[PDB]
Amino acid sequence: QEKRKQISVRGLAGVENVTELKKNFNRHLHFTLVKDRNVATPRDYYFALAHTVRDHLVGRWIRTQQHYYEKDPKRIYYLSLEFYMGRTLQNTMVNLALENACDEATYQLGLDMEELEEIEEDAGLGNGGLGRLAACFLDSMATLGLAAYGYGIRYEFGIFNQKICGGWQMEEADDWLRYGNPWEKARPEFTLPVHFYGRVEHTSQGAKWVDTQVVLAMPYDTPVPGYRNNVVNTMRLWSAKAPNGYIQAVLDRNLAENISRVLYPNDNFFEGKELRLKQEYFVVAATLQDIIRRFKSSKFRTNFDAFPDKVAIQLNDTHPSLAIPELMRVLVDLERLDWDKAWEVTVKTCAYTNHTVIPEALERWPVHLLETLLPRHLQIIYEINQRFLNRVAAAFPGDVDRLRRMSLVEEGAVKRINMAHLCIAGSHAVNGVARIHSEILKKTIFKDFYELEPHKFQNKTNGITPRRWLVLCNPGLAEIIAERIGEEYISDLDQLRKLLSYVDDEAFIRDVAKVKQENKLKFAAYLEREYKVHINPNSLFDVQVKRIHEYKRQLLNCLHVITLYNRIKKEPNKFVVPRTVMIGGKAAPGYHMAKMIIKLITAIGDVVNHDPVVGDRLRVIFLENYRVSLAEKVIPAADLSEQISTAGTEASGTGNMKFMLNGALTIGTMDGANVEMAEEAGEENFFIFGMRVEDVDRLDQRGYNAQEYYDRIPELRQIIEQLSSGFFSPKQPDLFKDIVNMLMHHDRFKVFADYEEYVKCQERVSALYKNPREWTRMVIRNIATSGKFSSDRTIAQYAREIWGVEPSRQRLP
Amino acid sequence: QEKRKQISVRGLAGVENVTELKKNFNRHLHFTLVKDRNVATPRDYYFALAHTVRDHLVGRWIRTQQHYYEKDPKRIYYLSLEFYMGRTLQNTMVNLALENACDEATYQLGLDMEELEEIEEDAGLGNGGLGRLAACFLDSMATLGLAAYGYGIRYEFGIFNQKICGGWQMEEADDWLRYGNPWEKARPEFTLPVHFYGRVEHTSQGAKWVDTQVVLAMPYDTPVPGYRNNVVNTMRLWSAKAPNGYIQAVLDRNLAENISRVLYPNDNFFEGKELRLKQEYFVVAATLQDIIRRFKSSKFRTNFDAFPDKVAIQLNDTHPSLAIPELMRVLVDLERLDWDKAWEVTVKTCAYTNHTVIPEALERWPVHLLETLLPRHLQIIYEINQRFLNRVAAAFPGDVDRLRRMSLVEEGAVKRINMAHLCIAGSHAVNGVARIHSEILKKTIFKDFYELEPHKFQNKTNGITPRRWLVLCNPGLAEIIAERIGEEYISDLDQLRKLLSYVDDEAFIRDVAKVKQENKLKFAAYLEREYKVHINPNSLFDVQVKRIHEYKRQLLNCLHVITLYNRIKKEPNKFVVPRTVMIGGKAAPGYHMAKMIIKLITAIGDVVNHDPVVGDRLRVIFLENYRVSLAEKVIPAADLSEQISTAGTEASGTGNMKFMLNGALTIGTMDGANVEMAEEAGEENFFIFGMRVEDVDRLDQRGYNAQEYYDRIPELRQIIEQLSSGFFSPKQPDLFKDIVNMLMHHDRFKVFADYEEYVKCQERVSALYKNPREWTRMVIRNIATSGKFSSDRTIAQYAREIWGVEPSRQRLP
Ligand SMILES: O=C1NC(=O)[C@@]2(N1)O[C@H](CO)[C@@H](O)[C@H](O)[C@H]2O
Ligand SMILES: O=C1NC(=O)[C@@]2(N1)O[C@H](CO)[C@@H](O)[C@H](O)[C@H]2O
Repeated sequence: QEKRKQISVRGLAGVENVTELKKNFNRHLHFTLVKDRNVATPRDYYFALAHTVRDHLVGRWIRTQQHYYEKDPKRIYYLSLEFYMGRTLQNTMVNLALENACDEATYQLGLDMEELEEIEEDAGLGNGGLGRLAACFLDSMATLGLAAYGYGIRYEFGIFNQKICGGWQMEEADDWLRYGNPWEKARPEFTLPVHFYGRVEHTSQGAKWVDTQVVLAMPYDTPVPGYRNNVVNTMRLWSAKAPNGYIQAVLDRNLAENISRVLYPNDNFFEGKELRLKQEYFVVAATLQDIIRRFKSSKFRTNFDAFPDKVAIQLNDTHPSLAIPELMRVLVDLERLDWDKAWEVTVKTCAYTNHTVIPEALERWPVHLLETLLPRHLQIIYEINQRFLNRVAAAFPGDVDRLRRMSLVEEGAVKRINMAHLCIAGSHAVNGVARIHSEILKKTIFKDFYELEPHKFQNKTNGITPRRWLVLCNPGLAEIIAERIGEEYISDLDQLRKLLSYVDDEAFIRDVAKVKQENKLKFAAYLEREYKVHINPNSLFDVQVKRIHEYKRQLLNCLHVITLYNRIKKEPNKFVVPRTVMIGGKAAPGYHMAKMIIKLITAIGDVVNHDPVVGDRLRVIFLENYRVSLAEKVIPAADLSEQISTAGTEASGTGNMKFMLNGALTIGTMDGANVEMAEEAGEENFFIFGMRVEDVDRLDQRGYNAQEYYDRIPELRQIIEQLSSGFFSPKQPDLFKDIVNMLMHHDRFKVFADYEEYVKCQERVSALYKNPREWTRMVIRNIATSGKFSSDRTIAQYAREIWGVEPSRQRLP
Repeated sequence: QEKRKQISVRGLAGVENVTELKKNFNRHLHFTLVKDRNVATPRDYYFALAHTVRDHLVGRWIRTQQHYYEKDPKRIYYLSLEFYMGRTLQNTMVNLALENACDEATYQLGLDMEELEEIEEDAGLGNGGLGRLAACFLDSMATLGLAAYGYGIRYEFGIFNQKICGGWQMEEADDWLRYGNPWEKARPEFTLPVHFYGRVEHTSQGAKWVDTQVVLAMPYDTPVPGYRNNVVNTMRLWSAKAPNGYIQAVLDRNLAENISRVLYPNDNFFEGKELRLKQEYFVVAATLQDIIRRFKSSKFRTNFDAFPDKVAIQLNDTHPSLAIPELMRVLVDLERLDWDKAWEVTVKTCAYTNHTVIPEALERWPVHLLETLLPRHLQIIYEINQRFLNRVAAAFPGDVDRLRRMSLVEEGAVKRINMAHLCIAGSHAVNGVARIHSEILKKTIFKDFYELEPHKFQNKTNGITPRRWLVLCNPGLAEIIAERIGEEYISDLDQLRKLLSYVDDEAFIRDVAKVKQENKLKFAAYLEREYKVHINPNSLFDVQVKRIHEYKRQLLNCLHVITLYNRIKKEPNKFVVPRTVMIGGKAAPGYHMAKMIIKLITAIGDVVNHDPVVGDRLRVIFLENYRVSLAEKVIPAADLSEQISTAGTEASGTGNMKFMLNGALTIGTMDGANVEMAEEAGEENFFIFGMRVEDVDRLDQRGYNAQEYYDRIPELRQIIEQLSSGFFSPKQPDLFKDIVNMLMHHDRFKVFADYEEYVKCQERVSALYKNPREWTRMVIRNIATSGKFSSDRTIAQYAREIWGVEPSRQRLP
């Protein structure tokens, strides 16, 4: 209670507030939960607290939304098929300044608030970085006072819960709604219809989309609180409902209700299932009906010319790209605008954000599927394509191959629509998510488009919210910073640059170190308690946590780990800096190599963790079920952050920024936002290694030959021979033959090309770690220059450079 | 507001209570609903009222349940696959004495409480009489202070909503949960597992049921308030949940969740679907786990001998009959009791109520299905059968045909288990639901069983609650009665016999008549408003409302209606008492003849209602979507109650009692509880006609020949010739050929045999109706002798004669 008390960033425990909070906790326990103190469990107490905390959002939510309707500012509609929100109780209390008051109120009731917070399920409606970016963006938009609306789908099952059984991943449905969600509000009264299939009738009123099947879209609205500004915006997620022999017809309502059943668990990989396309159109269609209704009730041919002055649609990836043709369908077929005026409006309303580089991560839907499911949309896409290729032909006359490359329609045995090209043609702005990625979009990936319309192309380096990713998850660090520079940095993170004044301050050096040690102790206690794994608290915590994907190269980290193990065995008496290497992350079901990688991590640990010569000098653990609530516990405890993707493959990364803000040093390639992070802190304060993008390209030009590296590096050959001969799988000697085959003959990500410099860089890490004072001084140089990586900076640049609206920190009454 | 005010039976509007109710309405509107007075609709105001009213049930619910756990009285478990509860807001306010206070509170807020009550959806978890009996029984059990628990299944879809399209029934899913159910409380924490399929392993610990598939049973608990006694019991309904490639496995969770999806819409007809058997075992299995847990936490080999002293299981029909073998399975396989002691306990715990006569309404499950789905239960049933047939053989030595007739196992191409015989063997009491039906169970249907164990056989004449079926639905009548004899009759209905003192009281005669006229005006306004049908308010309202079934003979009512029409056309100048004949009721989907009957009613109206000679002297309407909330509006408005089943087919009826309590006179056969109703009022005050059961049997003995009636009755022949030649279906002349064929050659219910006496009796009705004073005096003789038909009388006799517990009207603090 004592540290919680002491933490001034957690606010005040005013005596009347504490009294009111207690009263309301007991009121909810009785009237809402219908429980009594003799039978109540810790889960019942968590719900009573959550309902109490929620009541504090209500007046601000109704007043904020009423303010927008009165004032009529331009509205921002952020459309996304993922929102990885995490848990909400602590975030709500931080943003409303209720944390110490609730801590005191619950303490007076005989309860431990932190134990109650652990009952909450993450809302895990996203796969990883992109879903988590959308959640940091809704927080930043509310903190910056924008009239912003996140729109998505309410999946009944989010990303699966990962169990590890016999060292392998197993997927279990994440039934996050089992005990209810006290944060959302069902809005059945605002249910709207969404159409599928059918056919187009061309008459004298234009086209008519008829004979469709209807699925209803019921919205659930969740409040999104800004940081101490009394703004509460809304996330509206749509849930699928069947329209309004006999038994079997009732049971068959499940087919339409299956649209919102489960998140597709792919990360940087397009799976073209019809059910996903349905999910996409379902979000787009219901969402554009709200946009159009709100526009018509706003101010006021008069109306649609001003539509782009009052609406921005922000497409998160191409997942909601059908908003481009759906808006044209509504404006032309239903509102009766002429095509040209409708297209003018559509392009000024929409903007697209791209988050990938790999060709197989782009959405390319078969024309036959679009024809069957959304026949009027395919007509509209072909017309969009003919007018855009007419502009290409007039700008670059006679360049026939440019027409083929830029077309929305891709040739082949199955013709497809390239949804990225559709977004570029229909948006006034296109952006990537880190300077290197935005630049490669202009130079290579979409170079023809950039040449046609260079003003469309922008950069918006990603960021993370310093509320969840510093005040909530690492209050100790938040408090020692506040002790020196006040609290303003929480909503103005560039003020962390003031911490460079303390690089030679003995107390500050002391306290940064003390906070990291406390977080390592809290993490080790969580691991012993919840998963019964024991880790050495006096070891360097070396952490690689992110989805499992060949491009992120968890395998390169495996090679390093086995190198440390083999070096210890060769020279057992030689001192080495003790390490706890932790790797965690989910594999898409169906991505075989990623599943084998998880099994290799566990298998390495099975040998390494039981070798008496190694003892506690080296431990390798796989962290099960990596997810936002676990990132909040392990990132603050980390010493080394592994950001080792092959140069050119991580479009930005965001876990890299989380670690930098939480006092870890980074070992990484010049990839994604790592380049900007190293620029901000100074490259001498980062452990950059390996090929740069120019090097990777040179290797591709002459041909990547993994055998050359195997032949020239004895230590590498040793590990490959261990893997192949069954040293890490004695009961099934050929278990890892597929990983070896890939590494030796088909590695698109050049794991062996960075092995030598990776292992050398790791040694430099270890050498600095032996000097605690200078390790900590380099940490202070990182925390103090992490300010650019606030999502408030990123959202302020979307507002000013894309949406045309000015962000504000002015408090609402 | 004025009559509402004046109605003293509606309680007091205390000034502080009105103030508190208003405060709490606004609090719920803001914090619970997240609405504000500018956007709030009548639906939002209904929910704010419902949440306010619900808060008044909470303390009594927690205190009542705590009282049982402390005091440890014998607990009554009433198991039923149907609970036709209807709407709850008004019932809750009546039982808690909040009706005038809420009426005043809402009136001060500018709202009309009666309009808000109309927003509520009936909870229509039952088909008709049997489901509605279970709901009147839960009310009576709470009013009599019993520690009773109703246990059922929470169907997502209850009985379908009936639309009439082109004069035919159409079924629509009744999505009663769309806007939520504010009355229930989800209890996910108390979810339990239910097993299916698998196989039995016989070991040295006895049998072991292994390799099963699990479906979870999540309970939802709904409060059940007694009448002004502060008792609030619980209805617990179980909801199916799946246990704890990849996408398809998540979607396939729907298969297990389909167990609680929809009510089978059959009335007096067994459909042997596997999914229904699953529904049955799901209720039984989860329910017996609660019973056993509660017993073990109660008092205290010691334990199970006292099990029948602390538990009663009441089986509503054979639908939960699997409780007999499930209890033996739990006691023998899991608790390790020996078979004999377990059977002793099981028979003293269980009791069965039978509600049907027709052979096809009895449950007979294929042994192959039971073998596949519930292999240990089939083993147990065969053992139960062998020991029971050993008792039969020792009691009646050498009677081999008795063994075949009484066996639980029925022979044939498909062998089946007769669930009624299983209940009789495993229960200490068996009862029918009206004296004539209980007697036929002993004399014919289960005569061998009665001869073996005569002490098991009982009678429990059905009843209805006078709360919903008099105070709620007909406050005007409730008030004129209270004016004379106080309010005690509401929970002691035999006090209505005091009203026989007023058969010659001019004011009372005047006011009974005035109340009926007001109800007819309210009903006619509802019909004009909601369905846009116009009825003549100065006509005799002749009402037949009940499920559509050949045995209930809506067709006999059709023949009468056409007879009136044909008699008018023959002698147009002759005065006749104007009538509005209304028939309503649902047909099971799939029951062809019942669907054709609905179409014949509409078709008759299509001719009759547009004939200028008839004008407003005769109108015939089909009332769409007959359901508990509609019965509460039309029964109080009725003048004549049609209860015309063939003698011997309606086991009791309950709509007959509703009409008697609400001031209608009855035209009926000596069938079911009609016989007891006529006994109570005096046969001179009832319009009894037709064959008695002895007559029906004599006709069966010589052979029913419908042609004889056609040949001897000119007026009947005329109608049959109209039907056959297309007079009621000119565009499709042969439309009713199937109804004619059945009537003429395959009528199991002898419609033509009662035609002549039915039409004569109807004329006697009409003659009395021409003398308003003497019609009303005969109504007073009916209302005043309706007291035996209170469900409190019926439940007091179950408590004393079957459950061994004493009912009480003592108030809880
Ligand atoms: O498909 C993707 N999943 C991601 O996490 C991703 N693209 O988007 C993120 C948010 O822009 C990026 O930071 C990450 O580099 C990229 O892989
Ligand atoms: O299967 C049935 N449905 C009914 O309504 C029924 N049996 O049960 C009721 C309740 O006991 C009876 O009143 C009714 O006569 C009988 O048909």
